[PDB]
Amino acid sequence: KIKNYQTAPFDSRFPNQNQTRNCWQNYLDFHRCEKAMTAKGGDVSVCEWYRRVYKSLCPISWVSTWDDRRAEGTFPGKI
Amino acid sequence: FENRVAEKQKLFQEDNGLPVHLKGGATDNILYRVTMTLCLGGTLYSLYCLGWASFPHK
Amino acid sequence: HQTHAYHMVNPSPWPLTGALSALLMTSGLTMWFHFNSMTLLMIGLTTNMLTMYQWWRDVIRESTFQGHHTPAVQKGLRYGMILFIISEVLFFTGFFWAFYHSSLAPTPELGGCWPPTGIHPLNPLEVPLLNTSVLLASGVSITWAHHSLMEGDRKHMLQALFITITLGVYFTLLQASEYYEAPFTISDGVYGSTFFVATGFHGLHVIIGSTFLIVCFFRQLKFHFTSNHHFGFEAAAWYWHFVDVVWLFLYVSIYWWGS
Amino acid sequence: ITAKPAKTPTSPKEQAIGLSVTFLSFLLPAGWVLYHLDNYKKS
Amino acid sequence: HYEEGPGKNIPFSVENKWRLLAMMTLFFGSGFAAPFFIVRHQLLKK
Amino acid sequence: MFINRWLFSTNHKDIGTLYLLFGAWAGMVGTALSLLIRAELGQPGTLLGDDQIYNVVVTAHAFVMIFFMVMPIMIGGFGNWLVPLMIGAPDMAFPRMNNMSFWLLPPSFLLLLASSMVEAGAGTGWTVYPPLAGNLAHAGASVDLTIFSLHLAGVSSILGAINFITTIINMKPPAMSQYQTPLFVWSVMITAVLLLLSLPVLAAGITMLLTDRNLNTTFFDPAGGGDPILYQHLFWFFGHPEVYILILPGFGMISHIVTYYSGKKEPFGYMGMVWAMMSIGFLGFIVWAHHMFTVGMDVDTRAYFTSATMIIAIPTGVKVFSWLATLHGGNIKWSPAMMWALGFIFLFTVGGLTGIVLANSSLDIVLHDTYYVVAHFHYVLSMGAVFAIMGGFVHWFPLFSGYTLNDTWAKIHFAIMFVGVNMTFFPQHFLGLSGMPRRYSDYPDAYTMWNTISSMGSFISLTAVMLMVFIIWEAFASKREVLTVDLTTTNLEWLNGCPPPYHTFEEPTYVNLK
Amino acid sequence: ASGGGVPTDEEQATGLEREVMLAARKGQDPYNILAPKATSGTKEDPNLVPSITNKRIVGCICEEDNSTVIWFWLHKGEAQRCPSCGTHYKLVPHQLAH
Amino acid sequence: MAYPMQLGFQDATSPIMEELLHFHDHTLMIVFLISSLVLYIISLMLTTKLTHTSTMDAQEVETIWTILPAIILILIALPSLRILYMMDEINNPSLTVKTMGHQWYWSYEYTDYEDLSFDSYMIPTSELKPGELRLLEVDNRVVLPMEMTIRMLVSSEDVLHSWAVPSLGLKTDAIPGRLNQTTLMSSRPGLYYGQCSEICGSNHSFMPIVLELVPLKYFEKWSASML
Amino acid sequence: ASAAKGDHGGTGARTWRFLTFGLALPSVALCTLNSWLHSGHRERPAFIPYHHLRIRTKPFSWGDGNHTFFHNPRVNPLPTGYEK
Ligand SMILES: CCCCCCCCCCCCCCCCCC(=O)OCC(COC(=O)CCCCCCCCCCCCCCCCC)OC(=O)CCCCCCCCCCCCCCCCC
Ligand code: HEA
Ligand code: HEA
Ligand SMILES: CCCCC/C=C\C/C=C\C/C=C\C/C=C\CCCC(=O)O[C@H](COC(=O)CCCCCCCCCCCCCCCCC)COP(=O)(O)OCCN
Ligand SMILES: CCCCC/C=C\C/C=C\C/C=C\C/C=C\CCCC(=O)O[C@H](COC(=O)CCCCCCCCCCCCCCCCC)COP(=O)(O)OCCN
Ligand SMILES: CCCCC/C=C/C/C=C\CCCCCCCC(=O)O[C@H](COC(=O)CCCCCCCCCCCCCCC)COP(=O)(O)OCC[N+](C)(C)C
Ligand SMILES: CCCCCC/C=C\CCCCCCCCCC(=O)O[C@H](COC(=O)CCCCCCCCCCCCCCC)COP(=O)(O)OC[C@@H](O)CO
Ligand SMILES: CCCCCC/C=C\CCCCCCCCCC(=O)O[C@H](COC(=O)CCCCCCCCCCCCCCC)COP(=O)(O)OC[C@@H](O)CO
Ligand SMILES: CCCCCC/C=C\CCCCCCCCCC(=O)O[C@H](COC(=O)CCCCCCCCCCCCCCC)COP(=O)(O)OC[C@@H](O)CO
Ligand SMILES: CCCCCCCCCCOC1OC(CO)[C@@H](O[C@H]2OC(CO)[C@@H](O)[C@H](O)[C@@H]2O)[C@@H](O)[C@H]1O
Ligand SMILES: CCCCCCCCCCO[C@H]1O[C@H](CO)[C@@H](O[C@H]2O[C@@H](CO)[C@@H](O)[C@H](O)[C@@H]2O)[C@@H](O)[C@H]1O
Ligand SMILES: C[C@H](CCC(=O)O)[C@H]1CC[C@H]2[C@@H]3[C@H](O)C[C@@H]4C[C@H](O)CC[C@]4(C)[C@H]3C[C@H](O)[C@]12C
Ligand SMILES: C[C@H](CCC(=O)O)[C@H]1CC[C@H]2[C@@H]3[C@H](O)C[C@@H]4C[C@H](O)CC[C@]4(C)[C@H]3C[C@H](O)[C@]12C
Ligand code: CUA
Ligand SMILES: [Cu+2]
Ligand SMILES: [Mg+2]
Ligand code: NA
Ligand SMILES: [Zn+2]
Ligand SMILES: [Zn+2]
Repeated sequence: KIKNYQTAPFDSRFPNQNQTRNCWQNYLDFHRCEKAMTAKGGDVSVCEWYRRVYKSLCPISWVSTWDDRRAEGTFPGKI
Repeated sequence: FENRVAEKQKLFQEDNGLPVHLKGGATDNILYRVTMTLCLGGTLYSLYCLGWASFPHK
Repeated sequence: HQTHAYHMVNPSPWPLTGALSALLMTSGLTMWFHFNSMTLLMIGLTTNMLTMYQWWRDVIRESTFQGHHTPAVQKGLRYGMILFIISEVLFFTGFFWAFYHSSLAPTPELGGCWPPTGIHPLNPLEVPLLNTSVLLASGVSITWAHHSLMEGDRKHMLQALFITITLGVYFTLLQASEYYEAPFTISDGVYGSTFFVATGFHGLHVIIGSTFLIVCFFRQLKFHFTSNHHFGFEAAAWYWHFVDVVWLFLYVSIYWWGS
Repeated sequence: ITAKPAKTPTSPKEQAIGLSVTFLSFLLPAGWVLYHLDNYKKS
Repeated sequence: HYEEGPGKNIPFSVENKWRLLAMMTLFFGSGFAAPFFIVRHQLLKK
Repeated sequence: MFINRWLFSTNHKDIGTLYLLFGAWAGMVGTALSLLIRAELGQPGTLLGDDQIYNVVVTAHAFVMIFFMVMPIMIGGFGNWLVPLMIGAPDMAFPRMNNMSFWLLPPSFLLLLASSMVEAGAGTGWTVYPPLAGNLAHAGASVDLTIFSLHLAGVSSILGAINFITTIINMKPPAMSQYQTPLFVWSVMITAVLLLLSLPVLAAGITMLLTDRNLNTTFFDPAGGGDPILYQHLFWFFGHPEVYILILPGFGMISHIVTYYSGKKEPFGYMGMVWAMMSIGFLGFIVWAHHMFTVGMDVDTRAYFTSATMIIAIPTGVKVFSWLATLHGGNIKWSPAMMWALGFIFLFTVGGLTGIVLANSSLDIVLHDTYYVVAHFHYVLSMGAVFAIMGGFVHWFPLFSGYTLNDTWAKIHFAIMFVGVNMTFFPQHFLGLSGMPRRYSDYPDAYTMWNTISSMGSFISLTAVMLMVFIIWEAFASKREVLTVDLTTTNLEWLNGCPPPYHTFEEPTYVNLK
Repeated sequence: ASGGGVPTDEEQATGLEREVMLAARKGQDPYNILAPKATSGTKEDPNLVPSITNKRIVGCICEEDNSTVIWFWLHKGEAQRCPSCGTHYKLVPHQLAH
Repeated sequence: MAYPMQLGFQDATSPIMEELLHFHDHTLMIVFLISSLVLYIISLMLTTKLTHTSTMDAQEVETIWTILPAIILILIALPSLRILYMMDEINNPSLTVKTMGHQWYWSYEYTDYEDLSFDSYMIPTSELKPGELRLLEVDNRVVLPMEMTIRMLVSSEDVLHSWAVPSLGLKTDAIPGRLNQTTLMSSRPGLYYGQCSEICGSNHSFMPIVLELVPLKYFEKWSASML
Repeated sequence: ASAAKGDHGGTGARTWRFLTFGLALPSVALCTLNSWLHSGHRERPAFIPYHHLRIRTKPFSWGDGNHTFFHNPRVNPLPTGYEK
């Protein structure tokens, strides 16, 4: 639905060689959206786009480390 | 306190051929020997430590 | 006989003892950091102190007692001190560069923000402001001391210089207490890293500056300084102002803007 | 530049000696270590 | 005061050209050999 | 008397002599290290069978050549010997502190040798980049001893810079303005200013690496919010000025040698030469990021650094053409020193030009960390620095010692060296263009020919070094004492005889203001 | 508000510093701190070069703003001329310290 | 890859590398002209008995040898920056692949749709199959679709490394905690080699990169079977 | 700026002493008042084992290798939390 995604497109907010923040941003967004939807009684499928983008750009060890930290309660980012 | 610089000027200008670091007297000698002994001994000791650390103790 | 105004120094053992003490201190830090022992470090620190004491003692003998500091020699020492202070400024610059690099682009590990998540900065309006008023005040008292010396007033020079030193000691004690009270440590990421290394090196410079001022205080008590010739005091005061300015930048950057 | 005649002239024989000794002081120690390289690698 | 003039403003002696050759040989030779022996040292540790 | 004179010295000539001695010895160590590098690359496969050792050799080679050979010789040796003499000063401003700048070097060198002796050495590259240089990838004392070596070398140079700038500013005859001092004196002062400003930043950076390794700081550790790239900036901010520091005193000596053997009383366009060196020094502080074109920098930042870097070619060109204009119309004396100077002009230009190729970030993407960079700096720095040092050494040896060298032997030495360095480094351009990485102990088979030829050329240069030692021995062995020196009216350092007395200019020169 | 107790240079300067100070007071320059002013430099009006010995190195800046200084030993006796501009210099030997 | 006795750059595989070759030809001619001119002038200054040793005026010729070099540098900078910005243009890739450097091998991740990832080690010399390249072959190659714009993201999980493929004009440092981006686009099918380009320790010389460029269709099948 | 005072006819020892006792020291007294007022120990925050804090890549060359140089038991938790 409005998808049919190949890869994360060019994001004018992160136009340079260092894409660390682009990955980070999309990871945060997906989890913030997933929280809001799971909370207020809604569907996580709206958070799809962010999941796809961060999946595409973020190294598996980063996502894995961040996931472990959110579970442990030590994720430094605001979700 | 009183100004005794003139006395010190006389002592340090006395023509005895002594280099400034020893011109104060016997104490300069002692302090110098202490300093130089610690420096040289400490350096030997550092070489020994290098020798010790150069080889593995598995 | 020479017919130029420059100083031909007697052959001296201090450059060698100084160089060796540098070897003992660096060797010593390595021994301490890796082979758990402080023996070398202790000897190094001791010979270093002995070298500095004897070397500067000799400079006082050469000038106050022997009269080797003609206007030309003094002018040279002025350039030397200015250049030394410049190199110190550049040293701190590297630390300020590290601070701004870290704080202006907070990485995801910090929570992507500054201060990092989990970091509760000191209130810049409490002891850090007190520290600022203390150093600024010592900058005023040292200027009073300088003018008293030039005006030939021994009592007031000693009075003003004493106040300056007391203030430096006060800053040091306050900073020591702040270090102990701080909820963050040097191991608390890049925040603790930049904070302690920058203010730590600054604190070291305050201790050095205070020591330099104490040396001047005692040389003053001994009447070494004339109302017109007192380079040791001038260098100590320039160095003191340098210490004062670095603090202002640390205060504005790390304590205030970085909070 | 002008100079006086050598005070202690070094004859061609003397130069051959100096040159040979000089070359040998560089070549022998290094050559020895390089020669025994395999004896060091696995021992 | 110190000795001045050719061969006197140096920390080594040039009184005898053969003793000098031996000095120079040890001096420059020791410097040149050092890396080879350090490499040997490192290979012989493991 | 021996200890008082050589251990407790307060004399600029004696201290310069110690520096020359120290530098010569260091050069032997550095050469040996370079030979081990080329031996490992001499044929496909492994020689040492231990790549960490190879990395340690490459690292030590650089440190020794830069900090213990070039700087001590140019600044400590020629600087101490010539600067006071060229301005008619009785000695340096701080004759006692000067002795400490020298004595800090042996301990500094000992720490470097200690780092290679303990553990598995520091196989980090002379850039010492973390995390490779950190406490996990390089656990143990090695990297810490290397950092300490650099601190001591740093203090020695910073104090030396303070001494040179003060001496040059404060101790000229009352009538002599800064625009009446020789170009070598100008070259030393500018070099000293670069040292004074750059070394403290290096010190800050390596101290942060030290704390990251031992005090749990995280300046360069991402886990604590640090950044390895920060280290690179701090390193290279000192690093680029450093390469200009290595060549500036060389530019100064080349100006004197070219003027002298062209039979000229002065260099062409004196003020343009002063301007050129100051511009180079200035620009040398705003181009450092050209050593980081592949770290992932913004395109605008890369365009700026490409542009700022190329501008340096303008002042440098003024110097090259001025040296040629100094030769113009001269009664050329084909002495060994002149040969070294002419080789310098050519080789330096070649290296400088490849530096201009590298300045273009687009091309640097492909050339970075390849042998093209190694070829570039071995021409500008290696040959440039070494040729200027050899030229100055043969030109002033009679002044320092009072003895003459055998000119024919000296020309033979130059010939061998010229062949050796070009055979060693020219083929490395090919290796780089075709993609061979730097810091490699072995290489894909296609690179075999050029690596073989390069390593052979490295042996020719070894033959030249051994010959040089012999040539110095022969001079001291024969004892041909100097009588007359031409052009003393425009070369003040020769005016007090060879060698000049312990104390010179006890009665200063007389110079009218008019 | 005010008082004394600090020595002056006149009361406490010693050694070479004191000598330079006293000489400066008399308008003399025994330690060569000042750049001497040139005469017309003719055969009849030569630049007088003080010396404590029988020869002294002279540096001649032939024309104002010249970057090249011409150096040469000036010997006791008949006036010598700068090898470059020909201006005359004559050595006037010793004394300084009474 | 490089072949025996190669003097210049490996043949261009991408349009950008082709662009660099022409730019390098342009720059190199200037380098040859200037260095030979300097060598020539040295020989010209040294081959005459005629002399002129009196003071020579400089404020005239210095204009020439200041303006000329300035012009030459602008003549180099123009095409250099055109290429620089050209490389930077927004391309919008059809695929994103990540590579992580390690001591001492590279790992790859194609996580656009499936979670595909694998390690890529150098084939030891002792295990090379006949006709294979020493120090350059790897067990698992980086299969990629030819004639497509691909976004490569580079990072590392330990020390610094650098991902390079000379034939494509690529070299991007692999820095831990950072995600560097570069774009890859091969004009032809084939095998393209590169080597770790940032000193990373003992085995810096032994962690190559091998790209396998095939048509999209083959790329897809490969993806599937690599699950 | 020009401050809000005046003098300048001649800056001497008297003037600088006036500034020391009339402006500088009083400023220090005020800040000392303000500081030894706003002090009072602030309630230490809950411990969270954040990975970017309490860094330990190599043990400290003192004590048990796990305590910072100016460790305060009251406010500095170890990597495993506050002390007993
Ligand atoms: C030592 C090994 C040599 C191997 C030679 C080539 C074999 C070719 C086979 C077969 C040849 C034909 C088939 C292959 C063509 C490939 C074209 C290519 O892809 O093209 C690019 C290639 C090849 O470029 C060439 O087209 C080769 C150019 C070679 C120039 C050599 C000058 C040599 C002078 C003396 C000998 C060398 C040592 C001293 C060098 C001294 C410094 C130059 O790569 C380069 O860019 C290399 C150079 C890098 C930059 C150096 C800049 C300054 C150089 C010289 C100034 C001298 C001026 C005075 C004139 C010279 C005065 C001395
Ligand atoms: C003596 C030391 C020295 C000097 C003087 C220079 C001078 C220059 N260097 Fe070099 N350089 C090094 C030592 C030196 N370098 C070292 C050690 C490294 C590598 C360090 C490492 O990684 O370990 C390096 C690395 C290096 C890089 C990084 C490459 C990489 O890692 O990918 C770059 C980038 O631009 C560069 C550029 C230049 C330039 C443009 C000059 C210019 O200053 C040159 C200017 C001179 C000329 C151009 C020739 C004379 C001019 C004329 C005849 C006029 C007419 C010319 C034109 C119109 C072009 N250098
Ligand atoms: C001044 C600097 C200098 C000098 C002179 C040299 C000289 C030489 N270097 Fe270089 N080298 C470096 C600085 C220098 N180098 C640096 C900075 C690096 C990079 C390290 C890194 O990657 O981290 C390097 C790297 C390096 C490499 C690349 C290593 C790799 O990537 O794996 C190679 C390979 O061939 C090499 C070879 C040589 C050779 C064969 C010589 C010489 O043998 C050439 C001939 C020159 C001489 C033999 C000098 C003789 C001088 C004297 C003996 C003094 C005499 C004294 C008096 C007269 C007073 N060097
Ligand atoms: C009171 C204010 C004045 C500060 C200095 C006073 C005492 C400390 C001893 C030496 C300090 C001198 C310079 C600074 C060097 C490192 C930073 C130290 C600043 C400091 O003192 O930071 C402390 C860390 O101590 C630590 O690790 C310190 C560990 C002590 C060992 C010192 C490490 C030696 C390394 C020195 C490097 C030398 C290189 C200098 C080169 C100069 C140029 C060539 C902070 O304490 P904490 O418990 O983490 O947090 C507080 C929580 N309650
Ligand atoms: C735990 C904290 C630690 C404390 C801080 C640490 C260090 C500080 C150290 C030392 C300084 C303190 C006192 C100095 C002691 C004696 C000075 C003796 C000379 C003297 O008495 O000087 C007098 C003035 O001093 C005087 O009031 C002395 C002046 C004291 C000034 C400060 C008092 C403030 C009072 C309240 C006013 C605040 C209002 C603010 C107004 C706005 C400001 C613009 C002037 O006299 P005279 O007749 O012209 O001189 C003849 C020769 N002596
Ligand atoms: C990117 C590469 C850049 C390429 C560089 C291009 C190089 C420039 C080429 C030519 C420059 C032309 C300058 C013209 C000056 C005339 C030369 C002359 O002849 O020199 C003097 C002029 O003084 C003077 O300019 C002083 C003497 C001459 C001044 C200029 C000489 C130096 C020229 C450069 C030397 C070669 C190095 C070139 C660098 C590449 C002669 O003086 P007069 O005749 O008055 O007195 C003699 C007495 N009469 C009157 C009886 C004859
Ligand atoms: C000085 C007068 C000349 C003026 C010319 C200007 C040059 C320098 C001053 C400018 C400094 C402020 C600029 C900051 C603005 C950008 C903020 C920023 O964010 O820059 C940051 C670093 O700046 C930083 O530390 C910057 C740290 C400072 C680096 C400059 C080095 C010079 C210092 C030495 C000079 C000695 C002076 C003596 C002092 C009295 C990080 O880098 P980014 O690439 O963004 O990374 C973010 C990515 O995730 C996306 O790509
Ligand atoms: C716990 C404490 C230990 C910590 C370590 C450091 C400790 C103390 C350092 C303090 C420095 C004390 C310096 C005392 C110098 C006394 C000699 C002096 O002051 O000498 C004067 C000359 O100045 C001169 O050399 C001026 C000399 C300049 C010296 C200043 C250098 C500062 C040293 C900093 C070192 C560390 C660097 C930072 C580390 C990262 C003598 O000339 P006048 O005064 O005109 O006298 C002549 C008249 O009497 C004639 O009438
Ligand atoms: C990891 C640990 C690293 C440790 C490295 C430590 C290195 C050495 C340690 C021992 C050094 C201390 C010994 C005392 C040195 C005093 C030098 C001094 O005071 O030198 C003076 C000159 O510099 C002047 O003035 C102005 C300059 C004053 C310089 C003071 C020396 C401080 C040394 C530290 C430098 C750090 C560099 C800072 C930048 C990061 C005096 O010159 P002299 O030639 O003596 O005399 C001339 C006579 O006419 C005097 O009558
Ligand atoms: C990069 C710098 C290196 C340059 C290359 C060196 C040039 C040649 C140096 C010659 O030195 C040697 O030659 C040997 C062989 O010719 C050795 O002898 C050895 O080999 C023998 C005979 O084969 C034996 O007689 C002895 O046991 C022996 O150790 C050897 O020790 C070594 O001194
Ligand atoms: C450029 C200028 C900078 C030069 C370098 C600065 C030198 C700093 C020296 C620090 O040395 C120390 O080290 C110790 C570690 O050995 C201490 O003892 C301690 O450490 C212990 C030993 O493990 C315990 O027994 C104790 O509780 C105690 O805290 C300690 O007090 C302190 O003096
Ligand atoms: C490289 C350095 C950042 C160092 C760091 O990351 O710590 C930064 C800080 C400020 C930057 C400069 C300033 O942003 C101003 C200029 C901006 C232009 O877009 C590029 C060049 C330009 C001159 C910059 C070059 C470079 O990116 C600088 C010098
Ligand atoms: C004005 C100054 C000193 C002149 C003097 O007092 O003798 C001279 C010295 C070097 C000259 C510079 C150099 O010759 C290089 C440049 C040459 C161009 O012809 C003009 C600008 C140019 C940048 C010059 C400007 C100016 O004439 C300078 C800066
Ligand atoms: Cu990985 Cu080099
Ligand atoms: Cu550079
Ligand atoms: Mg690199
Ligand atoms: Na090999
Ligand atoms: Zn004063
Ligand atoms: Zn004249």
